[PDB]
Amino acid sequence: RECISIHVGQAGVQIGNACWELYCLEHGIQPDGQMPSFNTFFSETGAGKHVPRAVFVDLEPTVIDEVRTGTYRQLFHPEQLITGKEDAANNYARGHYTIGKEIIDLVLDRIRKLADQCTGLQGFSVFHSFGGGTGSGFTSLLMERLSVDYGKKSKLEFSIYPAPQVSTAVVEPYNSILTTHTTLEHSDCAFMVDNEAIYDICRRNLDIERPTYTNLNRLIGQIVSSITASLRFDGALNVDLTEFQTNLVPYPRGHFPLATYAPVISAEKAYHEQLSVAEITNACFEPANQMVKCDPRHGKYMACCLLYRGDVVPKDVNAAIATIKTKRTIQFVDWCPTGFKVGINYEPPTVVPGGDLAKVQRAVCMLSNTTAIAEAWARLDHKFDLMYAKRAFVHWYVGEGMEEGEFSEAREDMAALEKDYEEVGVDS
Amino acid sequence: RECISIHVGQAGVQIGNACWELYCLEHGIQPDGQMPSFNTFFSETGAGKHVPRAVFVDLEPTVIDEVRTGTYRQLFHPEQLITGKEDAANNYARGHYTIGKEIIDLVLDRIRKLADQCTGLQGFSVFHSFGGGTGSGFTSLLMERLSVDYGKKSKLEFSIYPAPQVSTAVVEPYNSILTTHTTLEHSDCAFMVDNEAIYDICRRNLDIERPTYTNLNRLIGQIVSSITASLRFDGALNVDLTEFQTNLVPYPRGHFPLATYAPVISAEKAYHEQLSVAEITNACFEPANQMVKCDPRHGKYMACCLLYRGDVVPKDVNAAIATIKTKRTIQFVDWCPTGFKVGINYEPPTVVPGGDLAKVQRAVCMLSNTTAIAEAWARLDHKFDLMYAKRAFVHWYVGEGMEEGEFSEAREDMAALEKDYEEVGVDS
Amino acid sequence: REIVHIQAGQCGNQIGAKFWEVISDEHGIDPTGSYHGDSDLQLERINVYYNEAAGNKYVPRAILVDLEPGTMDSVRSGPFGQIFRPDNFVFGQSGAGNNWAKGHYTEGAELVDSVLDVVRKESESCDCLQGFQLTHSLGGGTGSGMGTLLISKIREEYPDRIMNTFSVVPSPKVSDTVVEPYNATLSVHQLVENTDETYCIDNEALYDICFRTLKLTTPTYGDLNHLVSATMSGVTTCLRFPGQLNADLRKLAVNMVPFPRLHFFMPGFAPLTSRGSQQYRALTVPELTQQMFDAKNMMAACDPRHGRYLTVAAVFRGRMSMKEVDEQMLNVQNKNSSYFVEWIPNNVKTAVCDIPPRGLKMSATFIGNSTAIQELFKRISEQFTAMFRRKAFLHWYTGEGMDEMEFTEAESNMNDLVSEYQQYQD
Amino acid sequence: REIVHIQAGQCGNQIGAKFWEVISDEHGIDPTGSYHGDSDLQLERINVYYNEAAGNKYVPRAILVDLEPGTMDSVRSGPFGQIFRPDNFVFGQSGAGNNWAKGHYTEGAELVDSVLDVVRKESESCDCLQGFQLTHSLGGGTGSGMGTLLISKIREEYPDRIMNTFSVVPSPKVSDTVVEPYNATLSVHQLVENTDETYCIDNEALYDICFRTLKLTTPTYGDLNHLVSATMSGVTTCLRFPGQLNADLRKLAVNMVPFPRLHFFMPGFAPLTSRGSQQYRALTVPELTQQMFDAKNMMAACDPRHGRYLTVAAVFRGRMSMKEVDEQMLNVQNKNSSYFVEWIPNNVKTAVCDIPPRGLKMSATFIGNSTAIQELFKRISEQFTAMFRRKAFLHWYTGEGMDEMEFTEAESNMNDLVSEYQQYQD
Ligand SMILES: *OP(=O)(O)OP(=O)(O)OP(=O)(O)OC[C@H]1O[C@@H](n2cnc3c(=O)[nH]c(N)nc32)[C@H](O)[C@@H]1O
Ligand SMILES: *OP(=O)(O)OP(=O)(O)OP(=O)(O)OC[C@H]1O[C@@H](n2cnc3c(=O)[nH]c(N)nc32)[C@H](O)[C@@H]1O
Ligand SMILES: Nc1nc2c(ncn2[C@@H]2O[C@H](COP(=O)(O)OP(=O)(O)O)[C@@H](O)[C@H]2O)c(=O)[nH]1
Ligand SMILES: Nc1nc2c(ncn2[C@@H]2O[C@H](COP(=O)(O)OP(=O)(O)O)[C@@H](O)[C@H]2O)c(=O)[nH]1
Ligand SMILES: [Mg+2]
Ligand SMILES: [Mg+2]
Repeated sequence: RECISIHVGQAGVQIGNACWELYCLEHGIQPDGQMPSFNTFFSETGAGKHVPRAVFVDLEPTVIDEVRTGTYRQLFHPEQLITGKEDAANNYARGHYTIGKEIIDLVLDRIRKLADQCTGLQGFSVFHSFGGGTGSGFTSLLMERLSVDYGKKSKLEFSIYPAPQVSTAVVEPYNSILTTHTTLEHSDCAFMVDNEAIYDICRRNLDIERPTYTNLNRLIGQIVSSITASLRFDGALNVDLTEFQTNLVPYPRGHFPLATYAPVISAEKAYHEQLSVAEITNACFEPANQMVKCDPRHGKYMACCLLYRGDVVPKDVNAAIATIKTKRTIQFVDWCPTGFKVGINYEPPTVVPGGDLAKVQRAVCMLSNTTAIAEAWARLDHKFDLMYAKRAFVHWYVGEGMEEGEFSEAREDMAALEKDYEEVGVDS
Repeated sequence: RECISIHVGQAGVQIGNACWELYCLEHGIQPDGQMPSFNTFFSETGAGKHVPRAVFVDLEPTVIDEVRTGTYRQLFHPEQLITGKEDAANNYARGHYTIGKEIIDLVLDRIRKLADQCTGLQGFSVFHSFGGGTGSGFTSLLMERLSVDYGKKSKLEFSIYPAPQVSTAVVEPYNSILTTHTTLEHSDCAFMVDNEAIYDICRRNLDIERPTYTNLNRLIGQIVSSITASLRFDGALNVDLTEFQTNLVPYPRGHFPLATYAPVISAEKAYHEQLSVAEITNACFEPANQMVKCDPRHGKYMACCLLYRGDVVPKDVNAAIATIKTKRTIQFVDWCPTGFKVGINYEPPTVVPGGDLAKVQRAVCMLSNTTAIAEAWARLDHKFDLMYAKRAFVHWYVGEGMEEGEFSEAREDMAALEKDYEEVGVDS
Repeated sequence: REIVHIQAGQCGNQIGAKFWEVISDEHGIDPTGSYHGDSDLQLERINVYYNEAAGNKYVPRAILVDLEPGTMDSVRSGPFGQIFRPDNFVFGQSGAGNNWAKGHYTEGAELVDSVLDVVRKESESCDCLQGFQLTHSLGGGTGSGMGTLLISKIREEYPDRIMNTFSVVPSPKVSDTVVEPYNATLSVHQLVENTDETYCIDNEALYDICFRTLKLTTPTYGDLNHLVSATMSGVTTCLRFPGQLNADLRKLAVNMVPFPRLHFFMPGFAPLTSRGSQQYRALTVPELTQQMFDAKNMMAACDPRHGRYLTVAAVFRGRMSMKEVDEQMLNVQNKNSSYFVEWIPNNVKTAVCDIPPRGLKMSATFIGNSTAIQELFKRISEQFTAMFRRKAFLHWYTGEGMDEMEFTEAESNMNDLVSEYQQYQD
Repeated sequence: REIVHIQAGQCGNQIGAKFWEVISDEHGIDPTGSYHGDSDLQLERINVYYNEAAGNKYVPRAILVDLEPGTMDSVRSGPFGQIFRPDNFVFGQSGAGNNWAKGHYTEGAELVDSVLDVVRKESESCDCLQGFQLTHSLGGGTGSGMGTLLISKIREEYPDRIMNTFSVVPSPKVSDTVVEPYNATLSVHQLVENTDETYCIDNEALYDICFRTLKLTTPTYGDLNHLVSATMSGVTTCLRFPGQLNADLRKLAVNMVPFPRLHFFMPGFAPLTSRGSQQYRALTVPELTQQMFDAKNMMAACDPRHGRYLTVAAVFRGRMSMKEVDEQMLNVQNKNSSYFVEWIPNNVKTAVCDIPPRGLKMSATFIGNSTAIQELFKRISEQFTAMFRRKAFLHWYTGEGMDEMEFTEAESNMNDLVSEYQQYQD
């Protein structure tokens, strides 16, 4: 019943920092590993120290060093903290090939070591970003190997969705297009969120006009914990990760369920207001709490999964579902009946001490696969096209051995993906 | 039930220093010999002082003087400390013949004296190095006599395997080739380790980038103690040295089992990690803990012996064996069924105060005879060949009475040995 | 992971004098060589620029090169000239005289062998080089002349390392050497294809900034080279220190170069205003972005809104939100969409470091690659042609063996860069 | 176990003056003769070079030989000239005048009998000799001339002892005697086959090192002979003191000689740099190996990368890891594989001593046998031929009876060593 977390790149690792901090908060784990009390994620020592079963990869020493100098440096095993010396430079060509390919063997052997520590490997999940060099480059490299060795294990990916308006990486389209090509075909499911959309959540629901990544990742951590800690904890409907895959992936392509999370409420907003299960789920179908800037009303739904924490009575859930099925404007694709996975954990929602979110007594996470995602690809299509037509920055990949045909090909694979969304949109 | 240790050369003696230090650590033996408490190795005096039954030979006063001025100078009997005045000069021609042959008679008589002190001589073992003058020269000289007098006693040799990359002795190939010729035919079993491989162990498992020989020999001492102290101590399966020979040597040639040792773990690496018997043995079949730079996956196994310390339950061992037999990629030679010797001592593993290795509760030593050893010989073949073709340094042997034909012959004997490995590799 | 820096020419030597000063400031390293700081980070990544010599002495990984001992001596005479080891002072005797031919082609060429030997010694001293950086003037004899020669050999030895250089570009108004455009032309001919990237610094623009926004009436070159070092140090510290974004120089190079030949940069810097107004300034991300975008805060005498922007890098130092940075960069892209090139979606890229420059809460470095750069090339090329026809001072150059057809090709190559900027200006 | 040293010629006598000084430094022995040290090791192996005379007086086991009392007197007049007993001063009266014929063939020959008698007296005083060492110049009259004669007789008496010598090899630029190549040629003719090994010291190279890396502007021969003694003392102390590796001189000789006739060595030494940089140096094994490999740190005016390396010995003093040493030597072998000879696998051998030289943490001695050595022989042989044809100063030599056919054979023999280096250069 075990799983492995993999943190690649800054985004992967810094999100991971929040994630493991939250898992410590879930059980009262001390920075040194001492836990007085979740062995699905952790491995126990004779001292009662538990080791989070995870791998941290950075090709630049700095971020891992940040871990190594922080409080959780005692928690993590030195072998889990893997670092190279040089970067990918925002570039798949080095991340996947030239540079990252050198260290990956080590990385894999640490993974395999942990796989041998697992007794019942259920699977794993990889945290990264769609635009970066290691964030997406190296990441797909890893999938190429992991899908061989662990072909039957859960291969869930979580990635930051490139913001349409702000991006620090000029060749991000190129990176992301190459990842599509290689991840679609290897991964089982990839989830993503938009930091821009999140900012809007922070300013509207948390009332914060100063979000940093350390805020943004707390919110992400919430979502992740709902599906990682609480799915291993007790509930009414205990849903596994393999079950998630078995209940969220409808086609052999990928699919890309997007996150939505409600409650996201400031402490003051929690006052004077009573949420019910149904009210929280109402919020879950509002564009306003959509974690990716993509309009839910534009597309049609294919999948939807609702996962519940704390004070949730199935009775209320059932009523809530009835209304979301019938009251809303949620259009859905023919193919699908509304079999929405309901996970119901008794495990209460948790809050980070010193965080922004209010203590809540119940909480709902929503995953959804909508046809509007093709518009996200359309965004990438043109951004890629523009660059590629001019061949701007192309020498930074070509010099590492990339082929122009390959890039065209990858775009075409994306186009095919868009076409399949088109297909799904056609009802039948 | 007694045995004799023989330390020839610096390597032999300095390793011995660690070995006898460890035996003192095993029982609380004071530098003066006072032991408050293993008489298989030691001889008792009326003062309760025990004398380690061993002979120290150095043809240069210095190293023995190092012993004579250290703390263990009180432990060793002055007659055990034998020294000449001049060296072999890295050269078999002087070590075996011209110089060492003069003192050997004394040496033998001290050995014989100890043999007369033994009541039930089980056998003995010789510590040396394959490249040096006394380390290999004198050593084989000794075997020539010991195999006559003690023909039925255990003749186990332990030698440092010449590092393929670093060697301080330009005629080491020549020395080692001559030893092959003379040791193969006289000895029963020779074990060896590679200091380069060990460095990799120190830097990866102990996390030490500054190993000296005084570190390196502690690790060797660990391995040796597992087979020397703990085989005389109590266990479930008490395995003797003669039993070792009877369970490790398959052919009348020699054979050369290589050492592997797991656990080799730094204190911090021990934290947060729980080893089981099975996990330790998993480590034992990893190339990464192989004490000789030779790839275990290259060759095929012929013999394998696993010796256990501390908290080992046969129950777990059995399960571990099942998985190493079936899970691993360990190819093995037809001839052999998998009868791997399991020695199981209750005697716990011991750690040197101020050492690098973590306190462990259980430990496993592995001996193995793999066909990949022929590649080690191939290394020597070419190194020898190059020198010999040019006849570089040849005058340093010829002037002592060596014959060129002899050198050719010795190479040919090595070639024959390689051919026999070839033979074994052919399955039948 | 490490960088080697080589300074050359009187300009380069004096710029480096400020550069290294700043780097040691960043890490708390005393003018005499030892470390007396006070932050973990200060020593933690020191390796990129310093070798720790026995005694807790730090040796700047750089070579000081000239052909006149006196300049070298003046450098050595100040604080931080003592931190450099004698072995890093490589110099000859008798100038160059601001003559490319002497520097590159003939006499200075002779010295380069000894320089390179020391370079090799340092390349071995490093664990793993990230790259090399050189500081020099484009119109100078040793700055460009000898410096270029060195670059061609270093690149040859290390194709896989970053080769960049910062160079003083002849300002429209103050040329010193009559053939300064000639030397510059020749350096383009050699440098552009023998470098990964080059930065364009105009002293005239710098003098305008120092009075325009900084309102100063006494600067010297040391004050202006301070500003230069602010941009240079800005770039490498992030690479050195913990941040949020992507802090690798090579990755910067990858994101800023869309085409093998067009790698010229316009540095700019924020915040950068007089003390009076500091009581009336607010420190926000939009504040920095306002200063970064504004052409007057560029250190290059160009005008980015005249040309088109190919690539923009925004490097931030200090604690900022990701959101705010993302949004303001987007806004910039949006509002100045008329200057950006349509082929590159989201042409503004960012990098974020969490360590502020000593004394400031926040700061930002602007790096741009516009088409506007071509205007500098055009000015030089034109001036060159006139001189070319007359052979002004070319007897000095041809006297040292420089052939006019080589110069002819150099002229073409300048024109080629302009045409390629036009090819992507659209 | 013991060694006898004989010094001859003005050179040899002045070198030995520094050598013995150092040895006594190593053991804490006062200039007047008594032991005032402070380490157990200091007395423990003192036997190799000293006889303890009654009163706790130590007598250096060496003979000082010359044909002019005044040089001997000047040696005697300084500290450590008092430690030598009068019986170790063997000298005549009237020079040699830098004439081989006088030294070897005629007049100096007369003195040798008295020298040898004292040698015999000392050989009896030893328990067991390891060998003998002689210090001299190759182009000098007593240095080489008389010295060679002595060597041939000592070897005769003790075939089983190590016979080596260190000698000053005529530098390309500074010859003193017009027939210095003649004397050298004759010494090759005699020495090479009457010695186990000889070391090649070039004063010119030494003067370059002292200014090149040590940055010194005042050395004298005493300062350069200090460097010489550093290498000599480096070799024998290990043999004397506890170490890790294999510390026997004969074994060194065995590992360094692949062929009966090619036993010429290029000494080098590390660390060896000026104090300024000492604040910027790091002390690691690779650091020493960098200094050891570098040809500029060789004391012989040769270039090992021009020739091929037959054998290399790396001797280390002080605490070092075995791993590090092994790895760095391997790396050297790997990276400089183009210079090593393919016939000898793993041609770089090591020796390790745990005692550092007084005042240093670590040190290393480089001993090499390359083919590059032949270049020195070639220079001499050529110069010789010219002189040979003219008989320059040969009336002095033929006047003392030296025959030209003997010289002819000497010339051949020089050429033979070169051809044999070519035979193994491949
Ligand atoms: O450095 P390299 O390019 O080799 O690998 P990365 O770590 O992938 O590059 P980087 O440039 O940092 O990727 C940046 C992208 O990811 C977003 N991002 C960075 N750090 C983040 C964080 O802590 N939390 C979130 N939610 N997103 C983070 C950037 O916005 C950018 O798109
Ligand atoms: O001195 P002589 O050549 O006559 O005899 P030796 O003592 O065999 O010679 P030596 O040159 O010291 O042999 C060196 C070889 O053995 C390795 N070695 C030396 N000391 C060692 C030690 O304490 N521990 C180990 N593990 N290995 C040691 C050297 O690496 C070399 O190969
Ligand atoms: N910013 C700046 N420019 C300088 C400095 N010194 C000389 N320059 C510029 O460099 C050009 C002259 O070249 P110079 O450096 O004398 O050449 P060199 O010394 O012969 O290599 C002129 O355009 C100057 O404005 C300086 O310290 N700072
Ligand atoms: N290193 C060194 N060389 C010396 C010394 N004295 C003379 N020489 C060299 O020896 C050669 C001259 O021979 P010399 O010693 O005078 O001969 P001799 O005295 O007649 O035996 C010249 O090449 C000198 O450079 C010295 O003290 N040190
Ligand atoms: Mg990164
Ligand atoms: Mg020895």
